[PDB]
Amino acid sequence: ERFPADFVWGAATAAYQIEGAVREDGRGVSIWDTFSHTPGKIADGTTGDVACDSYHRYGEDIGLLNALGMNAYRFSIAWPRIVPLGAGPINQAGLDHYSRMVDALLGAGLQPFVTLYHWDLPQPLEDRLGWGSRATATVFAEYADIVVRQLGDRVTHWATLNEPWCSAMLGYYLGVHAPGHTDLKRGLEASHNLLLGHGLAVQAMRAAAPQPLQIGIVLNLTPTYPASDSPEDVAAARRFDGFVNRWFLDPLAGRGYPQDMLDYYGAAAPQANPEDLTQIAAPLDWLGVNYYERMRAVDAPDASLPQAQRLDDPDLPHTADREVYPEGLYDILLRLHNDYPFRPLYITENGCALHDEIAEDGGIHDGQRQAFFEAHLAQLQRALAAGVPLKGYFAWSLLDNFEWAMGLSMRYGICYTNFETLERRIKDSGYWLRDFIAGQ
Ligand SMILES: OC[C@H]1O[C@@H](O)[C@H](O)[C@@H](O)[C@@H]1O
Repeated sequence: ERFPADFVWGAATAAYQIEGAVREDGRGVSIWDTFSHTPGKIADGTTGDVACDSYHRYGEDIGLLNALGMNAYRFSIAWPRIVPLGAGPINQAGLDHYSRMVDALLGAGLQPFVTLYHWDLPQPLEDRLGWGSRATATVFAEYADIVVRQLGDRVTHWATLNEPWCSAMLGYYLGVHAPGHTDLKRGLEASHNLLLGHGLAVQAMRAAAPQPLQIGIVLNLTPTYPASDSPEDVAAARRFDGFVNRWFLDPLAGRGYPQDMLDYYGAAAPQANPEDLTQIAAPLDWLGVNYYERMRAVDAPDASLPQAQRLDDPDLPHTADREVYPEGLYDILLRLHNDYPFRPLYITENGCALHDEIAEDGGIHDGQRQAFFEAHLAQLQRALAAGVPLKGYFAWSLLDNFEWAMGLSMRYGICYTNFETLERRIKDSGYWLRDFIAGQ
């Protein structure tokens, strides 16, 4: 029934999804500025130019966090505000902005959990191949050093990357996210340079920090289940598990890349010399899990890689964009606890999108989202009872925002954002979380 007294309770955002102010105070161009301004890439014709205007309205965001009784806020720093050319001089005005924001959070009793990279690569670096180039890993580590030197007196909890599988595979192989390339080899090379950037940044951050830091990385993990026990379906489930989960977990754990996936990828696999793998496995203080969905896999040999397709279950609840499977959160946490070395663990994102509207009474009656949270929180209690060292939970998202290729049309907030007036309003699920946390 009861969570630990010192459990972290938060909500999460990312800079490009909320900030707006894309040209203000020296900000450079990111790959997502380029991509969202390319005709046809965003489903509803919107961009992040304004978004939630949180660059100016972060005080309102803090008011919401306080109204919800949270004790932490997960947000990202925009690399284009700090080093507008990607590699080059710093923009002190960008650092000063986040320094003021951090002081405002600490003044309100909210612990900042900062993500350094949440997908907004400076465009000048993409012009030089972006994550397809090892040089980008080096300059990412330089950016991490700069930020820690100025904010690390107040921020202890840092993550290097958010969801490298998305940046690599959606951005460079499937072409649905920025920068929008469609080449498997480039996607796998990007996955390696992301991991190398992470490892180089961890070392740089520890050397630059004015106090001991707690450094992690944030991964999306998808528990995978075969649709049947046939050799074909079990193999498809292992391939999908390797493609999303083990490709990242194993090198971070010091186990190299998974051999079964190297064999499957063949000539497309990156050249991973052992020096790189040692750097990638730099010791971490925590691991962040982003959990949304499971994969029930059936073999699909004529499909594209990894030749596994999803078998939908019409009996389970569905949101605006996903299938709901709360028990997968327990499963993946138990797997991490038993099979991998990372601890403690945080749930750095969990949430859902619905077709929310303001009702006649002025509230947002998002009962499915309340049920979503209740069901996932129950699974966390089960995981804690099994001994999983879980230390906090962050709802995605604090407020409705720019949901990447879906634009403003996919609402994940616990607070509703009116994108015309920029007013925020707490949804019923947000009041449920407030009252649940208060009872803890
Ligand atoms: O699609 C919902 C969320 O998915 C997570 O993978 C990303 O970190 C968020 O930025 C995104 O909004």
